[PDB]
Amino acid sequence: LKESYLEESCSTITEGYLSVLRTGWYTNVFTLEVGDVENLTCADGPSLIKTELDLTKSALRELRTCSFVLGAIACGVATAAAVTAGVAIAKCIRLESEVTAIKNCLKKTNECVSTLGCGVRVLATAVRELKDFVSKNLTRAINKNKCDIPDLKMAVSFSQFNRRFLNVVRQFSDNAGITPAISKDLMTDAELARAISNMPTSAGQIKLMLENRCMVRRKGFGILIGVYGSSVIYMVQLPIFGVIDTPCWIVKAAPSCSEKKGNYACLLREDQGWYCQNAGSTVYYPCEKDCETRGDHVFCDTAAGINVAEQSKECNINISTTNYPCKVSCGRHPISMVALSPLGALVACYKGVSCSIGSNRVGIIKQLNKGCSYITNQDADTVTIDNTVYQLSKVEGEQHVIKGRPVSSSFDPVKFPQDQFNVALDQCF
Amino acid sequence: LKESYLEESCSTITEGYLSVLRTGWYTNVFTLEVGDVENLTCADGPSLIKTELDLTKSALRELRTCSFVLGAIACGVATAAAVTAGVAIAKCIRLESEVTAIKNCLKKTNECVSTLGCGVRVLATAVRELKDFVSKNLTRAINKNKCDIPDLKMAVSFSQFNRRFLNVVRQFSDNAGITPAISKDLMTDAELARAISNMPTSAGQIKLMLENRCMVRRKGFGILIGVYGSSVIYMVQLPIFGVIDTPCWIVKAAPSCSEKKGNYACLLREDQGWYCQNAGSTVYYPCEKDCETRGDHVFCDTAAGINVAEQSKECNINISTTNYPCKVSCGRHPISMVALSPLGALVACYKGVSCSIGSNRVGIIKQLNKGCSYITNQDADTVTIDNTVYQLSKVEGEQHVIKGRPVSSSFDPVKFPQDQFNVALDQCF
Amino acid sequence: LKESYLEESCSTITEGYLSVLRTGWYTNVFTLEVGDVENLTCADGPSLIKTELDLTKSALRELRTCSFVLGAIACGVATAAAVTAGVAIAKCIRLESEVTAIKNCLKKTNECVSTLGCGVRVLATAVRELKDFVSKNLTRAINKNKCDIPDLKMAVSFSQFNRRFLNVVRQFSDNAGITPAISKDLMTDAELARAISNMPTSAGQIKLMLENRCMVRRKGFGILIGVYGSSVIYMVQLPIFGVIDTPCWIVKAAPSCSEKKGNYACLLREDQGWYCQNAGSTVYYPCEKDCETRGDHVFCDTAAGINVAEQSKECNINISTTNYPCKVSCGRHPISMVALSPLGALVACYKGVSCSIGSNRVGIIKQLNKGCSYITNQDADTVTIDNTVYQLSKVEGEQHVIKGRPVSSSFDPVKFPQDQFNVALDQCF
Amino acid sequence: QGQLVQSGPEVKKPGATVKVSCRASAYPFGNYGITWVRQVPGQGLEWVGWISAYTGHTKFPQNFQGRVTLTADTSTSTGYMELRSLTSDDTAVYYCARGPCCSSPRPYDIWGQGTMVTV
Amino acid sequence: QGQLVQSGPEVKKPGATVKVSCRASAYPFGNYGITWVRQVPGQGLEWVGWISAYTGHTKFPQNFQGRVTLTADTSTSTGYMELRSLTSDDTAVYYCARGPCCSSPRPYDIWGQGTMVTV
Amino acid sequence: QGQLVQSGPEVKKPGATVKVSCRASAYPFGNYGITWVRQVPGQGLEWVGWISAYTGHTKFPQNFQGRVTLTADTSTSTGYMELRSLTSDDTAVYYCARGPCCSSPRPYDIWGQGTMVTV
Amino acid sequence: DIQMTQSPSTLSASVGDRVTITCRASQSIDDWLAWYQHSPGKAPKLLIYRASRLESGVPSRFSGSGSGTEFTLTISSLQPDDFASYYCQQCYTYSQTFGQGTRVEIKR
Amino acid sequence: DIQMTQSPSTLSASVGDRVTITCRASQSIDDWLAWYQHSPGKAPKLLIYRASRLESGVPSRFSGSGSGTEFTLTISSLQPDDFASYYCQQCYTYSQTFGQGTRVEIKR
Amino acid sequence: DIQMTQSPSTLSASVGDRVTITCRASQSIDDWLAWYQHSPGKAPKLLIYRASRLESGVPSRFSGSGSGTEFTLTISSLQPDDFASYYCQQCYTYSQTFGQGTRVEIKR
Ligand SMILES: *[C@@H]1O[C@H](CO)[C@@H](O[C@@H]2O[C@H](CO)[C@@H](O)[C@H](O)[C@H]2NC(C)=O)[C@H](O)[C@H]1NC(C)=O
Ligand SMILES: *[C@@H]1O[C@H](CO)[C@@H](O[C@@H]2O[C@H](CO)[C@@H](O)[C@H](O)[C@H]2NC(C)=O)[C@H](O)[C@H]1NC(C)=O
Repeated sequence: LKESYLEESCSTITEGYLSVLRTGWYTNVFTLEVGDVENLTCADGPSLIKTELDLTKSALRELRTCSFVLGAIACGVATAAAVTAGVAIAKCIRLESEVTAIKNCLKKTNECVSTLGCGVRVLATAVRELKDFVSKNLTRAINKNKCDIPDLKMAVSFSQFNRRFLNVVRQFSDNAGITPAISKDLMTDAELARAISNMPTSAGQIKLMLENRCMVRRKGFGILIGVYGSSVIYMVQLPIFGVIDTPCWIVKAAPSCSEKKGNYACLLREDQGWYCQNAGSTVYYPCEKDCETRGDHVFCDTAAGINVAEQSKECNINISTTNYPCKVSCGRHPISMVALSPLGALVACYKGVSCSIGSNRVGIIKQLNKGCSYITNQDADTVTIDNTVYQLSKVEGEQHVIKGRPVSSSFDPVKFPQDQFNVALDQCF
Repeated sequence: LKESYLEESCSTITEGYLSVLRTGWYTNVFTLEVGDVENLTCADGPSLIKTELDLTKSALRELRTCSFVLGAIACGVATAAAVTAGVAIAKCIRLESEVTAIKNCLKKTNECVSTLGCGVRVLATAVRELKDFVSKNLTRAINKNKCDIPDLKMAVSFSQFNRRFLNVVRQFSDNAGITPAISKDLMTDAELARAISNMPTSAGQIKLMLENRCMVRRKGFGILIGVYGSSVIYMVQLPIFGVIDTPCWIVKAAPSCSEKKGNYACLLREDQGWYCQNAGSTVYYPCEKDCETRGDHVFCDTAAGINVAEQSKECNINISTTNYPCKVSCGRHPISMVALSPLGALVACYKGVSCSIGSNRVGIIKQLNKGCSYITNQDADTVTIDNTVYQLSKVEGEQHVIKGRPVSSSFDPVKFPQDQFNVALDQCF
Repeated sequence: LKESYLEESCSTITEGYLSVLRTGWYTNVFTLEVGDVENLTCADGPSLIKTELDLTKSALRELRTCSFVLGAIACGVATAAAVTAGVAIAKCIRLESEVTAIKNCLKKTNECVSTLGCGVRVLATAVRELKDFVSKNLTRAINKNKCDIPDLKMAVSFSQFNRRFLNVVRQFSDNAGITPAISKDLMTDAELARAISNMPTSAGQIKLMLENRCMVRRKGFGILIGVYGSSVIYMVQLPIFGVIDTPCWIVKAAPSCSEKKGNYACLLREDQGWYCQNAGSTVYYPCEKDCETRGDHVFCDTAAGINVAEQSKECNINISTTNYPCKVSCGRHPISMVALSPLGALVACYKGVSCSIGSNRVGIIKQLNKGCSYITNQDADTVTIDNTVYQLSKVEGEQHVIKGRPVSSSFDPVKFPQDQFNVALDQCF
Repeated sequence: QGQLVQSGPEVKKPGATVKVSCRASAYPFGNYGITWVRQVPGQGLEWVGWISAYTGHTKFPQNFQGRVTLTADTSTSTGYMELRSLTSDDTAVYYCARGPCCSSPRPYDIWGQGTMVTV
Repeated sequence: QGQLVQSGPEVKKPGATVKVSCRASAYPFGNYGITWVRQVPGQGLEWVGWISAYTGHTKFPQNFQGRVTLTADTSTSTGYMELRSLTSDDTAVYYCARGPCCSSPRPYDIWGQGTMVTV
Repeated sequence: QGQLVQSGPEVKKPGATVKVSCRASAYPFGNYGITWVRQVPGQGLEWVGWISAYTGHTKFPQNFQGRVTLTADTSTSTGYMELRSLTSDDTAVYYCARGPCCSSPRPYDIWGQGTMVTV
Repeated sequence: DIQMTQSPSTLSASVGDRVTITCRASQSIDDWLAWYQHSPGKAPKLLIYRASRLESGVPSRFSGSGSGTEFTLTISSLQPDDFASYYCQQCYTYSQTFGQGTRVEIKR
Repeated sequence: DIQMTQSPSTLSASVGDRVTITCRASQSIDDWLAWYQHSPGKAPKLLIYRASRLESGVPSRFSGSGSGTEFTLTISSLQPDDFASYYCQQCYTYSQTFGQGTRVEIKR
Repeated sequence: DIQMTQSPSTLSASVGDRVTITCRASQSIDDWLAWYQHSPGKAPKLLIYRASRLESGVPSRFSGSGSGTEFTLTISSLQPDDFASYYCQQCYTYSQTFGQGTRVEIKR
């Protein structure tokens, strides 16, 4: 990893991140067959089996009752698109002909591919353990509507098998039919690994995905289709990682407050976030929740990306002379803060606040001069601002300083800064 | 459903949505009577009954230890109001006199109405299954403090009945006494349907609510009152839907950019979100989480609404000539993006990006010209921007094009405002 | 509590809140020893024990597979710092030497202090119940790979002890190794109380924390270290409350609008949120989720604070004359809204809307005049805006009115044709 | 303690319609319901109907379904029972009692002095 | 109902390589897999291999591992089986059948007319 | 392996106060606690008290409650035990040992050479 | 609906005698049984609620017991004012069916 | 792999006779057994799936039963067109091992 | 507090003899028992922890067993250096009560 400190803009650029970009959705329909629980009745009063059975009928009955700022522009659009796309596909699946075809398709196997009337191919998986156990064991056990039988093993077995079903219904009921993530009850590790193996991607992408099975769950979601007879049908949208291992980098910045003629006008780059090259294009991810790190890998959702010109990288090289319009802000209000980076921290220190760096071994080592300072995780273990202590990262990597005169020194000629916000530098100039 | 594409503003208006507006809160107090578990002791070492019993005492002991950007202005205010109102009501309920009255009120029945000293009427419901079982069974079964009894059915029974209680305490403990939603353990489907049936609303509103029981849960929340003797007391705030089926519509927009002499004059309508007419007034919902769709119905919280003049609708008819201050945002920077609508998508395609539409059957059908383009879900199944593929909706409905000269073509060539924010249409021109 | 209504700026200041400030993190490593479950095999087909055992092996195998807007600048930075700091510490813990040392350290006791190679001291706690049970029971019971034994008590016991382990793995799997909160399974109430008692703080701070054991859970988080043989290792970061009971206050404001010649001179204080004095410095908390109330106590995370000069308090005393830059918004569009405060509510009622106050006992009491009005919770129980009813607080306290002139009236909307956001008063004038 | 005052005895001819009143006192009427019970001479206690003073919902037994109309005025705390298609065999004492607010059954803890209805 | 048409009988000399075709018709080829089964004269049914027409993945029994190469042309809905290192004892009828799409086994519901391969 | 060095033998008159030292070496003192155990001539081992060198918390048995004051100097890794109101019967060997850091008990794996205290 | 059968229909007793009245539910009603005292020409008076809880102002001589389907009202020492008809009522179902009543008469 | 053993290997029967064919799995395969009909010189035809579900267009005279390891194919009334070799197949493991087959011959 | 009783108090043995020492807890302490060796005029030395785990540097001739309340220290072959007093200690409760000790003396 390489972190470069930019004195010119009081910002840092960290390179070497790999890209794991979600390019599509793989629709998997699951049919959890509950069986003919409606005809089971308990006439011998309260009993252990009756308690689970009544809960089961209640759960089944209940389910019938449910069925100009880049970051501000994009935040939620990808999420809305994910749900909307799933809902669009769900409406196609809701056709009785498709449910009937899927049920027929799964009549002879536990897994089959069916082509919906809308032309989408979906992988269908059958869950039969509950239907078989009840019919081959519990149903027979309940003789002449008597449920208080002495065979406690039967009751314990029933409570064990229905655990998954009750959890699935609970999550959808509690989430009004749209869950925020794929729990183990919606898709087990075995089911997920099998589902991934059938994805239309290269062998390399599959391998990377198999190693990060847990990350796949967090970006997916489940949607309840409906209740058709004794079978509960729901759909799971799995993320398709069609682009993997592409150069990504992250830009972080802190306010470059420059005191000019009694004006601490500050310059703050708002172009912060993740940027990745893809097929020669630069994709920008402005929303916090759309990119997550796991080591050198950053998982970003392509549906959240906004294509930016390649020249946008020049803001990290010669922002003061580039013809590209870089996204920044020009406010006189001085702001002291710590911006923790992967390999260090930006420390904006100004007259009035006390700033120091320290280690567990020496305590306070030295006071920091006023202005923007970059502190490596090797020079100190912790940074202290007044009474606020910030813990430094222990990641290993290379640190470089790109010397330059701060643009903030000339960003505002003390000329009606107008506390401009989210504006181009030329406006402030 | 009717979707109208507005060439004048590169925006779409979708009409025909029905309104399900939360107008109030129905306070329901629940008394989960645990019973005199404190006097039960196990002196025969580790046993199955002891394990659940110790956990039960632990849970009870643990609970004793707990007791002018419109969207940026409004977001959370409704949520804060909901919690604050509940807390205000909770403080009234916390009086020992009210707890004593409620307990007395419920002495002779499982459900009664009590008027608090603060004058609010609250519906109280009693949960007695656990107290009965323990006293009439567990307590007795435990003979001379011996808990390792051979009657495994007793131990299994106890583990089954305490499941709800342990879940309730867990949710409040994990949520520090304020849960984000009403799980099945806080209020079962049977309890909710009964509670709804007593709500002070018209029969029509009740019917709509009974069909959407799952949506009612998602907007409510639970608050822990406290532990008074052997009974756990908590309160549940149910949403009162006093206004239903009123004309709602949603406005979506994309950056309208016109290019003259290589320069860019962009304009983006920020008046995006849900709008509903109510008693002739127009209510605007600026926050993403305050409105949720279910088919033709949009569930919005009236406490999140900001009343806007009826003239605000003119921004969808003649924004260029209307005297109404239609607030928009502008920027000499073009942003290419896809804005998915219920019946289509706005495709802003400018310089530097490749845009095409396609179907699952034909693949790429045709390239799109530069500018703002509206694509119906009938013309293509998918839209592709460079390498980014957007899945189109499969909702059925009517599409209309309202032709008009783009407002961005009516900018000022002599000088275009740069990176405008929280401004108005006139400020951009 | 003392709430002062400021007619000078249609805002309220509420004093008397106490401070519970998180100053650090206490690293707690837990070693959940699962035992040698890999060598257990069931050859007699499906059985109750096999079902839990296969689930256990599946869970263990699955775990192997996982391993200048002040508020917009700061929001999430504290959260990112907390995770990053934990990850920085986690990488240190991931060294095999530290895992070996911790395992050796815990060989002779259930709790020991170990110094990591990076020098950080961490408190390690051992969980042994599961390893004991299985080895001394399940393992033995399983004779010649036969698992369908008639001793149902064995099967029930196994299902009871593995409940915690399965929950821990489930939460990390569902959260991709980083949970948002500390459930009861990650750290029981007894374990937390013990951990808190060893924290390096004064006896007074410990006492306050012991009374609020439930609150500590919500600000902490858990991180999975990895799987080393038959022991699952994870780390929990507990919040260190090094500063307690320091004067805090909250500032709330509503749009101050003055209708001059039809034009509305609107003013909006953007300096809303929590402020606390600490060692003579003023700490500002701009993000909603960083401060939470419990009676008179407000829990704020010091890592989210931005130090502001003491003069910032002058914005609540003489904002019109003070030399301090009080950053506020100024536009032409009037926004009618209710801002609920702890001891009352600000009611901005302008032209075009009907506003009234009422009580639960008498209903509508009196109509409100146009402009910014402050309503005490004693004058009425409810406030109604058109059809929108806001429930008033029932908190007890003192109310004072500081008479003055709205800076909005000072603004001339006819001479102020500019919609501005967070532009202090310099731009407004 | 709350009290209930019923109307005086009434004698009516067969086929007429009679309206019986039930005035509640000393208790918060709007928090409960009113149940109607009659006693035919020589017969036991028979449930006539129930009305929620909070929601106004009504339920009736099969022999009184469609024949009885119940109203509850929360402003005056007075309930009225109107029995239609009177027969000679309907000559009985009709009692109003404080019933449950809601669907949960409860014992009747306040009783009216009773109204003798003669057909 | 779908149909499978196999190539005609083939006679080859020992050690040569043979390529057998299997054309699918009347069904959505891309939604299933193709399994190959052979019958040696006087012997039972023996599984030869399987190919997923959706993913292209292949699996083979130990006696055919490395010897057989399977391909599935989704554009023409035609499967081909190429058996290498033919021996005199490999003279048998080779049948192609509609196999499972994925890892879940299923019965074979469509069969080709069969191809007699003589070595 | 860590080592513990105790002070030399001390002879004191009845009723006086004695202060005993315990110097820790070769181990990270701040990560453990110090437990004090005495052996009266002809008697067994008796627990005297414990101090956490990490938190400074102390616990004492009822016969020593209020009589013993324990301090732990983390800078010099030296523990001190001060026993008040000495009696003739308190003449015994007092041993300091590396005790638990916290509330979880542990065996004592490092022992001092012992200090003979004569009253 | 649950039919409620009281037994006996009439019982003649002397002052101070121990009186026992039984009530049978056609199906289990747990403890949701109520007891009412109805003197001729007087309004009914509630005696016992939830099978065993004594009502406020009821003399302690009255006691209620039983659960499920069989319930019993016992008077420890019959007083002159206790000669009246007694009706049991199930408070388990919505219909709240009454018993046919038991008349307590003075023993000749 | 699971070995599949059919029994008997050959059965001579007359038209109208009740035919019984057994199939043994070396380990439990629940109900994942399939039955195929293979006439000489004709392609195999699927008869039964999941041990007991009759395939579309198969005459109702064919019925399948069994679970776990032992499965049985029963023909209620043998017709002239039923004289063929029959093979059972397990659909439980990936290898889908076939049985050695059972030849149904005309009884002399 | 848990009282710890050692038995026997004194044992006379010869070199090579198998020595057995018992320790009884007044209540269940699972496996939280420790054993210490205390030679006269020398500081105590830890021998066994968690009832059966041998401490580093302890000769393999020493072995510990038992669980719950009753625990036993066994020396497989007594050496001259093993003649000392032995004390058991429970590591289950905060008080860590010591046993009265067992003196191992040379058999005359
Ligand atoms: C819990 O206690 C109740 C009450 O004693 C038990 O229910 C009784 O069961 C017996 C024996 O079959 C019957 O004779 C009674 O009529 C029942 N009484 C009631 C009130 O229902 C119940 O069986 C006990 N449960 C357990 C698990 O022991
Ligand atoms: C449910 O019923 C099935 C079928 O009877 C049981 O399966 C058998 O288990 C036994 C005992 O180990 C074996 O001997 C058999 O071979 C199994 N038969 C079949 C058809 O699989 C099963 O154990 C029962 N289980 C439950 C949970 O009730």
